Amino acid sequence: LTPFFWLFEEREKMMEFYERVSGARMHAAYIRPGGVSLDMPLGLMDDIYEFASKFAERLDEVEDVLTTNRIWVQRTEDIGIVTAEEALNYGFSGVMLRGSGIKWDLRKQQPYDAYNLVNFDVPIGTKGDCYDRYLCRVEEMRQSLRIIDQCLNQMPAGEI
Amino acid sequence: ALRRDVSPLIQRIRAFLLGREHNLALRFEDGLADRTQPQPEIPDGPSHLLSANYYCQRDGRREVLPPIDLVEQQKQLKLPTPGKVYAWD
Amino acid sequence: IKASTGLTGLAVSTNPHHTLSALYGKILRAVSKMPQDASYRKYTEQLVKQRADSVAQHKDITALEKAVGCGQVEELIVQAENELILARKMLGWKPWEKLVQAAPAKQWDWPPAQIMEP
Amino acid sequence: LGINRLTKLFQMVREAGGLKQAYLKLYRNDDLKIGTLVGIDKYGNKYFENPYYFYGRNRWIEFAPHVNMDYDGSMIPAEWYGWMHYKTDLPPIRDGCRPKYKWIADHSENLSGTKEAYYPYSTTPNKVEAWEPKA
Amino acid sequence: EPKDIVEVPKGYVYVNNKELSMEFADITDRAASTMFFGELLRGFAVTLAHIFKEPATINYPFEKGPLSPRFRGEHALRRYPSGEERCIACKLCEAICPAQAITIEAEERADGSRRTTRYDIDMTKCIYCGFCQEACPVDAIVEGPNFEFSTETHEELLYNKEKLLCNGDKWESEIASNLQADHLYR
Amino acid sequence: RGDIEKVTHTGQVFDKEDYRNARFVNAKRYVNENWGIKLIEEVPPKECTERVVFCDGGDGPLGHPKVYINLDKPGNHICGYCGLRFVKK
Amino acid sequence: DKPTVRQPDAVARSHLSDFGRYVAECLPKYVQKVQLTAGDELEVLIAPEGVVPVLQFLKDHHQAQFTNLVDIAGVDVPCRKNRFEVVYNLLSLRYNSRIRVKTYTDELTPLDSACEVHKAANWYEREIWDMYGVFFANHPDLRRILTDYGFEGHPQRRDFPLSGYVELRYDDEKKRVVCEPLELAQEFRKFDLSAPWEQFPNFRNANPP
Amino acid sequence: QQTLPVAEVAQNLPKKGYSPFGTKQSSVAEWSLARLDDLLNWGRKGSIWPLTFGLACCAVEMMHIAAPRYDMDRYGVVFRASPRQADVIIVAGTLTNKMAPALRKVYDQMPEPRWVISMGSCANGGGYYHYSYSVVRGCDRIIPVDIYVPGCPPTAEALMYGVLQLQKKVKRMKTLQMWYRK
Amino acid sequence: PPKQDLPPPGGYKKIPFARVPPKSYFTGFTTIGTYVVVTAVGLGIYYLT
Ligand code: SF4
Ligand code: SF4
Ligand code: SF4
Ligand SMILES: [Zn+2]
Repeated sequence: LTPFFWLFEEREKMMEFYERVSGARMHAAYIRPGGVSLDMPLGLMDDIYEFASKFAERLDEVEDVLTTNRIWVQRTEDIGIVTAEEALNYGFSGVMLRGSGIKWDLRKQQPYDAYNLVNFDVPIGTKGDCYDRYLCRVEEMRQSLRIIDQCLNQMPAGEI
Repeated sequence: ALRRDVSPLIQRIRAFLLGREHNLALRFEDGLADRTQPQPEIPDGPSHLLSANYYCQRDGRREVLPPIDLVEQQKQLKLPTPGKVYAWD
Repeated sequence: IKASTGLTGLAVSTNPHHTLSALYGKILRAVSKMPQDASYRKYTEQLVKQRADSVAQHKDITALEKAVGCGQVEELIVQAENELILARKMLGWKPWEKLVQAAPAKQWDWPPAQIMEP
Repeated sequence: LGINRLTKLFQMVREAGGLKQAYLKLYRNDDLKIGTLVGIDKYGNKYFENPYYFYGRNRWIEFAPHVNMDYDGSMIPAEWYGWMHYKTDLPPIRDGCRPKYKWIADHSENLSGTKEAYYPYSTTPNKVEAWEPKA
Repeated sequence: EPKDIVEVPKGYVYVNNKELSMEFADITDRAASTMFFGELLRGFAVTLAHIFKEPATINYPFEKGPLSPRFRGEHALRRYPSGEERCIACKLCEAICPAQAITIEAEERADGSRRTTRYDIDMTKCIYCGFCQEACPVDAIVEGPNFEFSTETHEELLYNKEKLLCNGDKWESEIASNLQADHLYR
Repeated sequence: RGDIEKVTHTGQVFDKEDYRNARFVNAKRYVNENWGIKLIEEVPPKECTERVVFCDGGDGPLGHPKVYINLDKPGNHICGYCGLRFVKK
Repeated sequence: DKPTVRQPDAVARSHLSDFGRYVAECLPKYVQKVQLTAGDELEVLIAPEGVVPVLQFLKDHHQAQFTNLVDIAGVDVPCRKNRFEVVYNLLSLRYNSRIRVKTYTDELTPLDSACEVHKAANWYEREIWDMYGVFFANHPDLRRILTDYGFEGHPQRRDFPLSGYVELRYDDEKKRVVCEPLELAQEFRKFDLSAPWEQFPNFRNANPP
Repeated sequence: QQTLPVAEVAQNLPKKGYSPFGTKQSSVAEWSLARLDDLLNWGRKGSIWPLTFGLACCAVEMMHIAAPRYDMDRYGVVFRASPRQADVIIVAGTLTNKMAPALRKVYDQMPEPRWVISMGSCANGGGYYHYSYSVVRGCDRIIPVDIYVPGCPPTAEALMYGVLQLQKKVKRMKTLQMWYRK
Repeated sequence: PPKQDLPPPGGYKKIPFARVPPKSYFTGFTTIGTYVVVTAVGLGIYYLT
């Protein structure tokens, strides 16, 4: 229980940010064909900065608690091995695929948004377990964080 | 005198127990932005340029074509590969 | 020797040259049975022979990997095996022949449901 | 132990009005805190802010006393609603730039499950007229 | 650090290439960890510690919030500074309403003005998307900030124009504040 | 009760023998107390000099779209949107 | 000098274009047409019989190596004698490119199954079978997926009312939920959003018979 | 429509009492039965146990309420998984035809006094999918709804406000006091 | 002053995205040896008890 609750504390901060821009907790309509529906309120940049500032602490607290824990490790590790070939022929993708070993990802290969202007590395596993898949998700959180660093630092002015 | 914190003793033990130097998580008015802000002006766009700005010579929806038939394209006129080989390995 | 293939299930395979050579031989014969005027044939020989000619010059497996590109040997053998099945099925399919069916008029026309001038 | 914390308890407990006036406040609000009278509501409510706490606790309300324990979420009036949500940083006492029109009603609770409840009804006078035999 | 097990190029990070050493100090470390549950002790002390962080529960309904000026909640039909109804029955709000939760019937009031007779919203079909207010050309209808509008009976949710006007009257001050905040920005 | 007697400005009262009255035996029939027709009537008709005036009703982008109203006719001229009234004389 | 208008990847258009001709001249009996949609994707229009051969050809041959089968998208178009159209949108990790295969069929004739080619498709065929009624031959188990049990008709067809024919409630006489003929509190109000003025000349006479 | 009293009116008025019944009871039996109802309602009001049905999209808010920002066990609310031990059911998300018999079955397997909160528009009136061939238009057509929490989804504050409103309904329920008349 | 959301002067300090373990108080040798020492003293005290 404790991991879920500690993280759902921080989920509240992020939803508040969605609320700040769009006006809805979830289910914004903020992204629209001609770009985003609306501009951003001033200062939301800074609040994002402190939130990102603290998120490393929060994520590490749960990470140190739960990644190494024997019960969790044995409870997930070597569960449902997903071999590489079997993964492809079944039409997988995402961190599942990326965990099984395939070095594929849509951001790096078929970039669609400003990801051209951000440098970062995806995580990859080599065991195809639920555990190393879980690790891949955890490292993805960390890597996304630096992506916010790049973008939020370089944000240009202009129309929206 | 700035943020409601547990008394200094419990703070020190708390830092000890965690094993990392602790930084506060609750959000205070001081910590977060000036919560009432001046009115923003959104800078005018580049197509709002006032002249030489014809829609006909910058529009996309009227620019797209129907799909072309490649065989018939040739009839009008290095083993080929869909794209740069990726070492998905 | 490389410790791991980096992928689950895909194990490190020794004698890759022997396996690759053997696979290339069989597929070449498999296309041999094909008719001489089949585009599938025309290209498979040149592609496979290019591969099966690159197989030799680079005794080092890593050197061969760079020379052939297209991925690592462990997957590469699987690519070859796939094509073996393709040729056996291809011979059984006779796809070099001409059109089985002509699409009905207005089949592949978009947008639909619009009157026309005769 | 009591590192200038029992002192703070003495402030809130004593100046509340004694054992009775600390317990009833605690008994009703399930917590006792210290702030400053931001502004007295038109309807007996009293608003308190203190930057010592954080955003959840920054601002709070002591509902009107005559509401014994029937406090409700809707008791906040319109002019104070925005401040209470950290939606406007301008206390209504301070910004007189908001409209002061006449037709504005006075506040009301979620009048539901009671004879005062709203209930919908058609807002179009009938469509087709029936022929009248007398005329 | 132990060496890797698969050599990695850039643009990637393998999260398991690190080797589990067989050095005696390394095995005895792991053995001692299992024999005395050091890792559990680390996690155990964490939760003890994290008692000593102050909980972040808002004492609702006394303490409450925060929201933002754009919050989409109770609907309201505003009135001009004179008190006249802003809505002119242009019917765009209905035409855009994704849920088709809006029904409108308009005629001429005796003065000859274009105004609604029936104006209905079903907040059991509305999605509080705000497309209606983004479309209305005179800011007639707005997603007022109230969100505690909870009813014991389903019928009580189908608002008609009388209910909507009442909310506008009730909430006019706050709605005025938000629009002054966002009109030039929206 | 008066609640189920009042005439909605739209002009509806349930007939005295109409079963749809029943729905209010236990709930109020909300009827608004401000009738736009009366209010705009009270507002006096503004007057100007120029043949053609302009109204936005409200203010800036907080009102209705800017509209130009000619006043050469003898009578009043009602703003289409806001119902404001103009008279040149 | 038109920042609003995007500029596709031209070199990608080059490769897909030449490769598309490769496919056409390698599978003459099946490939009916190969076109390059302006969105840079590549479409391969085949006759119903060659479904598996095309897919098997693609997933296997070196130059294709299109392993992943993203989905089986079903399209319905009355006024086409055999209307129900199918789309097999594939990916190729080796070359980092996407391809689309398309075929047609009526509401009666069956259709080849991709279960034997890509294990990924198994559920999709079940989905189209439920949603349109396009039978699939050799499919292992053609059980319905989405619609509830004992559901009659396949709703995604365009000759099927939006709200369906029946709707459920609960009975006290029978302590059970019963399906009843439709009855709507407010009939779904369409809006007739038809353009009177042709906003697109380029597609007017192009693609004529 | 009514409105709150003004400052001076509040000054005249006394305490609003605690038991919503009041303290005007005539005889010993009346006064005694008033207290026992108050105790019963107090028990059923303070401790209420949702079932966590939570089909969809709305469910995320149904979890955020459990989250530590608007703490709900603070009020005495706990998520018992087993419907035999759950006292309240927060139906949240859409009710498709496949689900309709399931919801019915879960509802009546729960023992009473059972109260249902219809959270979200999808449950209230079918929400955004109202004209769909597969959705139960509302959940009023399967079960007796008690409290409606409008929203899509309702902000967590709105949800637990409704919970308090259910507590008020649980507070004013008259069972012993009015059995005496029965 | 600002008219639109932009980063402040000097940009922003890099966000930390690096794992960091805590103090590693003991090692296999230290832990076990200390355990046996405690047990040995415990045996003696029980003897005297
Ligand atoms: S969009 Fe505004 S003015 Fe037009 S009908 Fe709707 S509420 Fe009235
Ligand atoms: S918020 Fe969206 S769904 Fe609700 S009435 Fe407005 S337009 Fe319709
Ligand atoms: S009512 Fe809104 S939040 Fe709830 S399930 Fe439906 S769409 Fe999602
Ligand atoms: Zn006007």
